[PDB]
Amino acid sequence: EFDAIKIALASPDMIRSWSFGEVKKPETINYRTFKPERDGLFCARIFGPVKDYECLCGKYKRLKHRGVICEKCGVEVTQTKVRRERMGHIELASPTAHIWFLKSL
Amino acid sequence: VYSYTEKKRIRKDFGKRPQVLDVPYLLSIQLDSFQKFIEQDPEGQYGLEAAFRSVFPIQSYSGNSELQYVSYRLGEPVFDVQECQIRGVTYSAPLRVKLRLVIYEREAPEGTVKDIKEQEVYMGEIPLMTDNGTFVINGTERVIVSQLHRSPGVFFDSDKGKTHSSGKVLYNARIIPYRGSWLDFEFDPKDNLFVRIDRRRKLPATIILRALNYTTEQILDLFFEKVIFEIRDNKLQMELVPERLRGETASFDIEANGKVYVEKGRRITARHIRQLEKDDVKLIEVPVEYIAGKVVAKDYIDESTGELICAANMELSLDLLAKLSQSGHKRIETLFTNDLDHGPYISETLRVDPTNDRLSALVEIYRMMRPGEPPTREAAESLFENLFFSEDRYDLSAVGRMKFNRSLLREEIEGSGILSKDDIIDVMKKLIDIRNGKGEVDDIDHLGNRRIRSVGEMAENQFRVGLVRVERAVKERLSLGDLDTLMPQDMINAKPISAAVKEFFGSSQLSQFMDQNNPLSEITHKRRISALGPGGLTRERAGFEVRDVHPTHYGRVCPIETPEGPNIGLINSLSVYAQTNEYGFLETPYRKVTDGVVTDEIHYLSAIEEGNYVIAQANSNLDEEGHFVEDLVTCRSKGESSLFSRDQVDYMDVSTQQVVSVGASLIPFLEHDDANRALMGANMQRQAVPTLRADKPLVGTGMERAVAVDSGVTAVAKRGGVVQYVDASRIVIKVNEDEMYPGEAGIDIYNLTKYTRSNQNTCINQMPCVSLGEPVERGDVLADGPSTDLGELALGQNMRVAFMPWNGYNFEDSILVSERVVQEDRFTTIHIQELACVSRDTKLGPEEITADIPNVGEAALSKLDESGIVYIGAEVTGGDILVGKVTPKGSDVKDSSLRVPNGVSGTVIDVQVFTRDGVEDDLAPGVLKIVKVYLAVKRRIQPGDKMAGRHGNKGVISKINPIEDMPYDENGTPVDIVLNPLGVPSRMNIGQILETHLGMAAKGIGDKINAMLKQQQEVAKLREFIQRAYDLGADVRQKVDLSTFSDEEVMRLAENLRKGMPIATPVFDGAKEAEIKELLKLGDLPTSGQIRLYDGRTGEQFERPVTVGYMYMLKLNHLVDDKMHARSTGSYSLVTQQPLGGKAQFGGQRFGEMEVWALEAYGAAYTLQEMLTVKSDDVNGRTKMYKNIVDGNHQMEPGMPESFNVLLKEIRSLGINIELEDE
RNA sequence: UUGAUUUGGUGAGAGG
DNA sequence: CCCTGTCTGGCGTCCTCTCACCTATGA
DNA sequence: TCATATTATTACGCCAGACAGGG
Ligand SMILES: [Zn+2]
Repeated sequence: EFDAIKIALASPDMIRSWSFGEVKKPETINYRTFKPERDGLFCARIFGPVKDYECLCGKYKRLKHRGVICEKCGVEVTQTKVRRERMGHIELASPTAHIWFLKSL
Repeated sequence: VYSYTEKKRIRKDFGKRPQVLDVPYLLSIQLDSFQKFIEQDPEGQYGLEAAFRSVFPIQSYSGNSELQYVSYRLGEPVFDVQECQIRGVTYSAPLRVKLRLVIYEREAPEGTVKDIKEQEVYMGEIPLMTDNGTFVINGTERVIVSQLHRSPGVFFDSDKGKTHSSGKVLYNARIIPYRGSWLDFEFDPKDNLFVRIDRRRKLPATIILRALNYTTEQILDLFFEKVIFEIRDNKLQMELVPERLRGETASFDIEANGKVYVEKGRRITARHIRQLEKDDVKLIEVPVEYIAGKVVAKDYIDESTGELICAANMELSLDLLAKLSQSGHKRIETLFTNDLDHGPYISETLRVDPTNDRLSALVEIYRMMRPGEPPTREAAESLFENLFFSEDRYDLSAVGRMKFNRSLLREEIEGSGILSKDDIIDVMKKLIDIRNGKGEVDDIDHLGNRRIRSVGEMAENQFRVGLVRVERAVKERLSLGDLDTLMPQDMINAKPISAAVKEFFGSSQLSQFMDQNNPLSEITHKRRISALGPGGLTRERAGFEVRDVHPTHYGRVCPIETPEGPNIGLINSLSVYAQTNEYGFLETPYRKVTDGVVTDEIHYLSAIEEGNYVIAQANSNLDEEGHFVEDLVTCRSKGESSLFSRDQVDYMDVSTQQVVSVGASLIPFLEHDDANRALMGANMQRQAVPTLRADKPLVGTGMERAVAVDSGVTAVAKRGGVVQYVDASRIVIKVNEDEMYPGEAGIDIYNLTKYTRSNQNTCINQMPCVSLGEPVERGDVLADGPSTDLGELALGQNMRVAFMPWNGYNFEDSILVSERVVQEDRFTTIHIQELACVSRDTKLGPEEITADIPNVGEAALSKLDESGIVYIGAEVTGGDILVGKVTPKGSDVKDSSLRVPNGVSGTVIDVQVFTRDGVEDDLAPGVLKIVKVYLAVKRRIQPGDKMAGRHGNKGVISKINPIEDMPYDENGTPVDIVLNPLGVPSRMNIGQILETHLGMAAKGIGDKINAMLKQQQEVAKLREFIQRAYDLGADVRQKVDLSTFSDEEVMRLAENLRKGMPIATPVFDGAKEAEIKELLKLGDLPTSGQIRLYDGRTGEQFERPVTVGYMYMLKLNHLVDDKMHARSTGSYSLVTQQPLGGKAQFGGQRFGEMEVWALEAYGAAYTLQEMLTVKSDDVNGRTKMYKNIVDGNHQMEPGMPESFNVLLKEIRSLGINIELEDE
């Protein structure tokens, strides 16, 4: 299936290629209900729908159009484990050097 | 004479040494500490009054108002202790403090205040202590465990070897305050003296002298003596006191008075010092090479020119002598720097010092303490004058001042709490003296250098934290205070005091959950001395010597009761007779010995007093007067057990139990066991479950009575008298008139606590042991608690044990048990489980308590009412329904209905419901539906449980044999339990054999009385045999006065003795072997202790007769159907795809790292591949595998583990690009 | 399409 | 410039079981 | 309720590894 594991540095183009959406707002969740934040850390469009094959907000409650993204939801339409593999990226305003390459001794 | 439950069953007491001091009340540490904390004690010490007299009167910064104190009080608790445990509230009391605000005008230090106001304000609630030494913190019953920490006051520590890698010793000196900043002095291998404050950076130590307004000349006046060179006729002669030449080489010609005393080359001996003192030699003329290395003491200036010759602490050369000789300073003061004794450590530190005056010294200290932020005159002076010298932020307590004056050999013991100049200078002088040779270091394990904190001290420190926060708040409100429109609760706030004191009593390392399964275990968790906690050492770091027993533990800390494992010797348990000193040290009783006659007066000593005296041994033979019958006796002088004369001793040990604690002095024949097995025996004896039928140890030590009374599990009578005995609900005692008050006519009604939950799910239950119309005395017991039998202490039960191998079923440590043990329910213990059900309003409406349980059919509505919740009492098992508690919109309805856990049975004994006002009460808010159901499983005994004796003989009961297959002796009785003899030569716990033989003799007397009373005889023959049984042998303490038992108390005693005559074998003064043989001859048993036994299988005799006797075997609470667990497939965690852990979570076994290495060690490549991919983590692999198994195809489709992709995303979420390459 | 939350983390104690 | 104290980081046993306890603020 | 964003204790024991100091 696969030979050796390769480790290298992460270019900003490589980190934008990993990503699926810029995580802007720090707002985690709503906390008074059950819904998350659009668009905060735990987003919908950047990552995926909490429920499997469902727009979290409201459209597609069967198995026909898996993928459509309406403007009222700003949500993808895939599996419950799809968010576990998808990662976001934070556009750091000011450059910050890595601590692992500045203090490794 | 005896009390009336003492004449019920009076235990045959061996023991030769007459005890002089009875055992103190075993819970006195907890009770005396907390009675010190709350008590109205004028003169201020110690208590809450110390806290209020430290924090009050508060005056603001010239705000012309000064809130002062009057008096405090604690009202009634609103909840008594039982309903407090039931409800879940703290067991607390409201703290009503009177506060008197007076408010000044302008210019009134002396002027009368313009207005007053005063009220009984309310701050916090403090948790009171229950009468047994426990708290009730949030429903649960917790215990604060007394800490063992380093005393305040100076300590001179060495660290002799490990630093410098050169064998050169250092010497540091720590001034440990009770509250405030730590000051340490320390040498460095260049022989320079360094100070550090609070383990910060290292400053050369004399800067602190230069911070105390000392010039260099005053410092050299302190730490050095002057040698006087007089400018004279020629070569600048020397005053020479002959002490200074001790042990040095004569470099020059030593002559005076026209006579050559000592020539060059030979060292100066003390005979030469005697020659110089007899010849009166002071002034001698020196060469110029002698002064060419010495150091000046004070400053000198050239008088006419008006400039400096040399600074103080300057070494001298010849041209410097040509400078100072021609000026006119005739006296020259030099520093005597002896290489042997009087070293030049201060002077070389002054050479290291980059400072010169006081101000630069304070600037350098301020740059040490608080860096970055600038060092100005006011800021640095306020810092250093409040480091040690103000009453607010630095306070050696009374203990600290006593240790500080004692380690410096001061006369007084009471002084001020802050330090001074002279104290720091004395610590530096004693440290220098230790470097020079005179005086020595201190050790840290020495229990005179080791204080105890207890409950009142720790709660007082937390309360003082709360009070300084509320005084900063009062200083806040008062300078913003407008008058007169506030009364003293807009200033004061009850929140921080209550927050701090509940922080300590709830979440601390010492306020911990009470080990409550046993009266022993309660009473030995309350007497616990922990080295851990805040300010003390940790479990995973230190060490070797603090885990070890030091010779000051004799009579203060038990040597043998300490838990094995990660914390050995940190969790020491307190001795039997050891009180606590006024300062908090451990003082133990001794008998004062003025001359040959050992006096019966007692006198308490701590370890800093035990060293000076000579203290005898507990068992040294003295006859009829107190004179030691030998002319030499084993004593111990300064921690060294040695043999001294008859007439030198000043103290003797009080009693021979006093070395050990109340856990390990209940073990009879302790002196015959090994130390390791006594440790394992005491630590397991804490763990016994209370059996259903309590059964009186035949071989006890007599300390069972004191433990069973002093731990408050039995209902000890408050006032003596008769009885009315309604008792179904309560014992009703009519009081005799002498103990009865004139008003309040009064009869005492005792509440029996019936079947209820302990902290370890065991059953605490009290049963009345007195009949109706029966006299009881004050201090007598009335109701037997858990694990008690007529006021004694019955943890386990006494059973007939044979020592032999029986067909391998007792192989390593296993134990083979008859069926007569399991038929009689003589270990069938009762466990109680509390189960909560709540119907919180998580989301989508509230949840509901209805029987109309869904999907599930008439297998829901069954053990409940016609419409909801478990009815009352049936035989519920696993998978049943107790409280229907399910919501609609959660078809889409679901089953959260709290059911019975898997594997348990039981009877619903109680249902409590203080639910959301509507269920158709008193509780807190938030939580709505609050249904607690109390099951009670009755667990019997089975292959796999753990039993143990009192000696360290652990065992997992292996086979539960029938009655027939047991080894029966020729009389016909089977033996109950077969142990294994091979444990006994290796594990050198030989005390279980003497317990076996003496218990055999005890039941021999019991069988003899059972014959004399069953085949019924008139009471003359019974009282003659009982009198022979109670005389029996050597000189003892008991004998009996048996002919005064009214011809009925003989018979009631003999009714209570027909199960076996109970024998007290005390701890180190126990029964000798000849008395065991003689008691085995009173009963008709063979003298060797060994009976020939036949085999139940083959009917034929075992060769070489075996040992049968009665050992008191206990059932420990490690039961096998709390450990049995299995998992095929269920739920997992969230983050990872692997199974959950535990039993309460239905989870699988952690196949750890060394098991993976063990499978790699074999060729198990496929077993390991399914062990970490299919069985554990890979989700596609495990669903395909479950379908492949149930199709009938044992084949794995492995894939990649999920937690490795979790690793890839966590590594990749750094700036790291980890990948997976080519196909 | 027929159902649900501890792991998380701390502290304390215990077993081998 | 080669020894050198001195300072800073980095280790410190596996498996299991029981219990309790969880940020403040706030117009 | 819905954004605002971090301070007043010390008490291990080696054992490598890097660093300013000085003969
Ligand atoms: Zn949608």
